[PDB]
Amino acid sequence: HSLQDPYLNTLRKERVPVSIYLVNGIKLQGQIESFDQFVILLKNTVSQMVYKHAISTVVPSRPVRL
Amino acid sequence: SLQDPYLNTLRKERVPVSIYLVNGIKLQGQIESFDQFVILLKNTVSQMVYKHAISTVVPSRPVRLP
Amino acid sequence: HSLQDPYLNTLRKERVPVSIYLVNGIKLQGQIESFDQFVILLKNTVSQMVYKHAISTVVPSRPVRL
Amino acid sequence: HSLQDPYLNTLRKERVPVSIYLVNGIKLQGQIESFDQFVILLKNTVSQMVYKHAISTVVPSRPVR
Amino acid sequence: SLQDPYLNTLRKERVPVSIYLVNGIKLQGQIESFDQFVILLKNTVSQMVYKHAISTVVPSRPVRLP
Amino acid sequence: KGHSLQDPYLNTLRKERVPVSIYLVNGIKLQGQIESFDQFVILLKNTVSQMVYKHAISTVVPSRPVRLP
Amino acid sequence: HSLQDPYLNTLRKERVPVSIYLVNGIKLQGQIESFDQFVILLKNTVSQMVYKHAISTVVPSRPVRL
Amino acid sequence: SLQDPYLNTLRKERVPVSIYLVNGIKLQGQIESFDQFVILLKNTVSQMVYKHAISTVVPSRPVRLP
Amino acid sequence: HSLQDPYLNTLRKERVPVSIYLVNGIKLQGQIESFDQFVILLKNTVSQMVYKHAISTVVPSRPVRL
Amino acid sequence: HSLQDPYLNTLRKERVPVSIYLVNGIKLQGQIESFDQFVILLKNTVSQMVYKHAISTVVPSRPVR
Amino acid sequence: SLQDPYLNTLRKERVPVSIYLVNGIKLQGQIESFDQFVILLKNTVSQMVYKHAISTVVPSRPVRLP
Amino acid sequence: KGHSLQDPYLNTLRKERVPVSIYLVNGIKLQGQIESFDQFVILLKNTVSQMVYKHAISTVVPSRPVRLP
Amino acid sequence: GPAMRIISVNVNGIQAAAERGLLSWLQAQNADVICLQDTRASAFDLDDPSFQLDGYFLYACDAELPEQGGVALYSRLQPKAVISGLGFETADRYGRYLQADFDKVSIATLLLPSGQSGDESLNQKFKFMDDFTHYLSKQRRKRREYIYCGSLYVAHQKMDVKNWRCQQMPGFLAPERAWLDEVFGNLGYADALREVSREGDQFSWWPDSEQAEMLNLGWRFDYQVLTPGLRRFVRNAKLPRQPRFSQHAPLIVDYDWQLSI
Amino acid sequence: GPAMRIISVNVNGIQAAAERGLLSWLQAQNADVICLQDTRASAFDLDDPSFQLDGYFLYACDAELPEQGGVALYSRLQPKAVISGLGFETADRYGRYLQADFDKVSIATLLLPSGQSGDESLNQKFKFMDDFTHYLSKQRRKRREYIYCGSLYVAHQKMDVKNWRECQQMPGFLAPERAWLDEVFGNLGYADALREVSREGDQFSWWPDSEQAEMLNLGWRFDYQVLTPGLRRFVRNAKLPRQPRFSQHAPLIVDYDWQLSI
Amino acid sequence: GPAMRIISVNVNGIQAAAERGLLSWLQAQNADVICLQDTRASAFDLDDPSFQLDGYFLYACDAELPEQGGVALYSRLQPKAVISGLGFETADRYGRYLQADFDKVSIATLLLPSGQSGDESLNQKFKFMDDFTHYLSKQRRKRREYIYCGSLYVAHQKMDVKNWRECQQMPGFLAPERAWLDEVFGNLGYADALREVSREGDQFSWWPDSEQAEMLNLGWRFDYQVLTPGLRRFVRNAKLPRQPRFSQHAPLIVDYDWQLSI
RNA sequence: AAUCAAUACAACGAUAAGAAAAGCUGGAGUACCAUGAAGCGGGCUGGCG
Repeated sequence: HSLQDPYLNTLRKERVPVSIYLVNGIKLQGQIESFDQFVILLKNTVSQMVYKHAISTVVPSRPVRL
Repeated sequence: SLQDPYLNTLRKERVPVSIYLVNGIKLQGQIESFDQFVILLKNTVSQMVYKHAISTVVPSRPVRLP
Repeated sequence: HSLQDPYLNTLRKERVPVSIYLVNGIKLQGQIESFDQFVILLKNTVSQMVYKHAISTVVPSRPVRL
Repeated sequence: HSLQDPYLNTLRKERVPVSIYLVNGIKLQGQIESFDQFVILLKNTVSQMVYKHAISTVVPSRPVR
Repeated sequence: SLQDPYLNTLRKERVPVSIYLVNGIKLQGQIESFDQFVILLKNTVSQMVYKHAISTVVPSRPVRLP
Repeated sequence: KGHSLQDPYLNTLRKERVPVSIYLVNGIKLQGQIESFDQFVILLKNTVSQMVYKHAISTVVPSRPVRLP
Repeated sequence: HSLQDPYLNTLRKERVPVSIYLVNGIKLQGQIESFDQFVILLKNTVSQMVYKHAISTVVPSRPVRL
Repeated sequence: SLQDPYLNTLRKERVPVSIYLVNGIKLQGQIESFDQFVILLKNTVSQMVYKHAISTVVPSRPVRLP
Repeated sequence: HSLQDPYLNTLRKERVPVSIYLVNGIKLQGQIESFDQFVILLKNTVSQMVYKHAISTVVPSRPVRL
Repeated sequence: HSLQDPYLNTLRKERVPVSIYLVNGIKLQGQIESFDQFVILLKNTVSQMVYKHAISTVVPSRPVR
Repeated sequence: SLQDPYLNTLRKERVPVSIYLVNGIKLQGQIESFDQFVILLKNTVSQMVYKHAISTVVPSRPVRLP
Repeated sequence: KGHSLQDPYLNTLRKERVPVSIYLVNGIKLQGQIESFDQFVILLKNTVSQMVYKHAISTVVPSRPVRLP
Repeated sequence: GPAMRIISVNVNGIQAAAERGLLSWLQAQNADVICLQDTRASAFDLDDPSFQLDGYFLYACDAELPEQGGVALYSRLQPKAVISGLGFETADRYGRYLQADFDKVSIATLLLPSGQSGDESLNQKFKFMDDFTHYLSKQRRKRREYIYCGSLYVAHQKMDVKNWRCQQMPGFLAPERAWLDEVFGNLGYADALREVSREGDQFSWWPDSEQAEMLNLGWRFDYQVLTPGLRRFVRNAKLPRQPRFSQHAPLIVDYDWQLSI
Repeated sequence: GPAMRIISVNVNGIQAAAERGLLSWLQAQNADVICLQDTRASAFDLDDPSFQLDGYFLYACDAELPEQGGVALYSRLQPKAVISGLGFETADRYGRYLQADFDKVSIATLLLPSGQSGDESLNQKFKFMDDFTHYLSKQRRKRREYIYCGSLYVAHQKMDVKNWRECQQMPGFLAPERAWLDEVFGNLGYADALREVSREGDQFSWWPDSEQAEMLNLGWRFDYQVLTPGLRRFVRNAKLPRQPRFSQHAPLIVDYDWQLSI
Repeated sequence: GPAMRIISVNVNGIQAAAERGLLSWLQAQNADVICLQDTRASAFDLDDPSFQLDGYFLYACDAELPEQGGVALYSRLQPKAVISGLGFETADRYGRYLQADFDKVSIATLLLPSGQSGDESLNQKFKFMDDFTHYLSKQRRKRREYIYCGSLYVAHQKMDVKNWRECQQMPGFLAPERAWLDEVFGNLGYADALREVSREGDQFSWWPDSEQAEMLNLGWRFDYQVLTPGLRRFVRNAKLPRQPRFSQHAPLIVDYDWQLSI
């Protein structure tokens, strides 16, 4: 976990609006409030929990650096 | 981890939550209990939902974060 | 396994007809004959083994409580 | 594990033709030649290897055990 | 095991095998190398295939078994 | 020996900046060049940076042939 | 009753919400208003009376001391 | 005792009560009379209910507690 | 005793066909031939003794007055 | 009591086969060998002991008394 | 009495007995000791069984009657 | 004779604090250690302190063999 | 390999069958469960240890009049439970049924009226058939498997008789054939012998005449009715002409099952 | 260029057909896939190399009893997979169906009961027809093509029989069977390979076991090659000679403008 | 109101285009998305900031050699994804295609071979046309919209060239190419951006290297903006300025009633 | 309209397989029958995996 944890921590700290695409093609949007090893909390209208094993890609709205 | 306290808060407060599966089907009900692999969602019929098929957990009202 | 194993054991002992839904949406029906950590053997018209990693929801015909 | 290994062992010893359904809904047919913890060798005209993590369900044509 | 000797025999004899993915699209080529998680499939363009997405490995001709 | 082949392959793809096409399990075709990787995620970039999870990646198809180390 | 009576009296005085499982399997929740030798008055949404011979387990929401 | 005055209050006020048996059958009606072992429930048909089979008594409206 | 014994005596004297319901839910029918403290003798196609501690409800086919 | 004891005595004296239904619905059959205040010895193939607190009803195969 | 001499005979000869509980669960083993409410059942592990839950006691072989 | 078997057994289980398995009549299995007991109820301790009625207890199975006084 | 042998023998009087040598024949058949029907002897008459077999248990029932009916059963293993009767007069008063409860599978002997001894006998046989149809409709909901080694005294198809043009005599009547078709189709029961061999001349009953023996004018009155769960476990089926000790030839059927208690 | 030759012959017992010289005739027809019906022999019986054909693979299924038998299928190329039965007793217990899986199109042999030997045979035939209609209604939604070399034992139109006035009173041209074939052909969209290129009479495929039927040409058309609607335009030619034949049915040869490959 | 301006210009070498003032002109046109074809400059060659536009993003692809060819694309907004290549040699090896992915609608540039330099060039052009037709047939099933600003180097109808009688004898107006364009437009459902709002002649886009051609307006409409059928109603205006131009191909300005976003 | 006004079953539903939709804030998991089933106890070393 050399890349996942720092990338998610930077996305959380910078509060960058990120778009999360699931495996079935559904597009989620919002800001990452927190995460662990298996779930990622996405905040928008409702603080919904998104499971990692269903997430395909994470697309930030602006570039970020570790 | 943060999945366990979030599920505990959803369970103890009897918050009606919506669970979306990996195939896009929308479930509804209240989280009765959970463990490491399954989440028991009860409503008009008590049905067990496996974690590996869950995509998102959307509560009907905002909840306190751990 | 504090919830999955007791739930499946209760469904087996009570001989309750259960509806097992797969991840792709195909609905299965029958009674649980036996199970373990990875497979669930369903009993209906023809005895057929169902793998757990493909099960999405298990909906018994009548409610059960722990 | 507990019963799936004896189940597949019985299906192999009795040489029962079974229908193996995949996760995407595609149905396969044939006999189990051998297996381990991850793969099941479906055996008929072509001895192909089927992965367990893609097998939705195994439906034998006749009851066993 | 069974998967390792089968893939080793397929690689040694360079049998043209067809690999079917979980989404249904069939890949064609010959097995160049493999490890625990990926299988290098060589055809017109060299592509790496993940084992968690491989559904069936169907050779064009029968091969020896362990 | 979990990644005895996948890790050297991804490292060689990253060293030469070869534009690789990553096909997901749902059939969606992604493109770009791999910035980095680890045990579970793959960093892809063609116009904007993007992390791609390995558990959803089906095939990695480079646009030009490569050589193993 | 050297144990049941003081425990029930403490639960009544502390007004702790308790979970009561019946012999049929269902779980009832509420607050213990009063008790005697055969019934237990359980107050929640409706002031329902529960018989002692049908109560299997008493689950308080938080540990108590005799 | 508290069961006897509670049942007497339910009887004198003619409050419609729902009786859940030990198995789970829901009986409805009005308490006409009772004693130490049986309870007379009247509705469209007069029936006697044994106390050793009654689990819970749920009135339709709040009543005075002993 | 003040209600059970007179009710059973009236049912026996009037020979009203009563529908006995057991705790598990198996309904019996017939006429009350005799009774005592622990058993109830019900006669229909054949005379059978029904234990009191297994009876749930007694439903006469026609109204009765004590 | 006044009815159960003479009934069971008549049943065991005449050796009439009786159907003993339990609380869970499972029917037992046999001949009552002996009884007391709590248990009823139901004898046929094996002399099993049945507790009275679990018996729902005793149905003789033929009228008695 | 009959129950006590029968249990004493079963205990003295160490006859393996099958004890069907009221819910249908079958236990197997030999009688270590007994009293008015509990029976000590010997098997792979020493366990205590309550008489108020025992439905039938079925020895594996016929024994002398008390 | 009275409770010459139940009371000493439960007292030994309470003093030794051996985890015991308590099976209910409805099929639910409970686990924990007995804090105390009387004639009608048993105090069970595990994640939370819960009281179990004796009239619903079917079997009490200790996790290890014990010796009666 | 799992191997179980069940023999059904209608004797029309167990005394004459024993006098002809039925016991010495059954002793050598190496069968596991023996089914006898129409013993025509009371339970007290069979108490005689002469009818006892070495290494076999004996269970039987009798009617109010022993000469009218009564069945018996032998078993190499002690069954879990022995029950009798169906719940109606034609079976309870005549003692034409006895069921031994084994593990998973239940073996039950059954006897139907001859129906040839008058219109009253035919009506009693029809009533018994209807009551047994109702019993089977109620029983098909259970999970345990049933083996009904019942001599129904009715043939099913033309292949079970000789010179069927039989239809004018009790044993092959139109309503009886319709009842058997209903039992074997709607109820889902499978005949033990017909699941492994669809060959003719395998009759089980012959009229008391030399012409019927010489010309093989026999009828198949013996059946082993199996639940749909046991139709696949049939291994062998046989109907030896001789040395039958009655008007019914012994019906030996082997199963791929290991009997346990 | 692309050419595919499929032959469907009902043998009513593969032993008598081999004794009559069926294999020697099939070896010279240069066919790609040979479908045999009513083999009346177990799978162990066909293991004998006497029935083997040079350059053809042998796959077949058998019933529980050898008298009912099963169907066999020869193929030049090794098929992707071989499947048998449909999922119900009247086809599974009798093994009257066998299908070889090829690319794009799959060839399947089918056998229906005669229905003339007793009313029970006709009832079983009607049950089989209904179950096969259900299966075809479920299968018509697929993309791949199907070729059913099925001996239906049922005539379609008056042009398929001789003296239909007497044929209507015997199993083979009954009203329910005719309605069944009309439903299968029109509502489900299946086509007949023989009628797509030749709409002429006297092309019968079965004759009763009688010299008068052979002399007077009182034949019936019991054999058909049912194709998906996607292959109705690819039918090239159809051949069905009256003689020589090795059973009560005549050999049916049909050519297609299609390249069979795996 | 939603307004989007897209300009497609084939430069035949971006160096001469920049020397003639193409970049300044594009910066002065207030365009939103610009598509360039035949840049003849590699990625290392385009690294020079002289080709950069003020306030515009730059993405491009190149072949094995810069002189072989290459395309480029400009956009006012950072695209969600920029992809190149189709999956066959004629496009991947030459880098004649570049696609920019935005919200809902994607804008792509395409370069077709001239085919006038020899018979081998015409064969490669026909192969490219067939492969692009196959790609369009596979792509038309998608939900998103596509904008193909591709220099097809072929005229569609007689209204696209002057003196079509002599144009039919030269690459650019051949009968097979005309039939291919008719297939692409009608069968695949693609619509021309210019013809959806202006169906008039003399709207040429390419002129041969001859002063007589420029004098007599003997131009060819070799540049096109191919749109999915979903965006046929979003076209607002289209312009084809004869002069000033900075290559053999005239600029193609087309306006849309659409708001570009990511 | 909910712990089955009292017991419990059946009712039909999976493209031998698209060289691959830079991605749709989410597709759906009826009637009728039916009153007692000889009985189904799920590793390393308390620290960790």
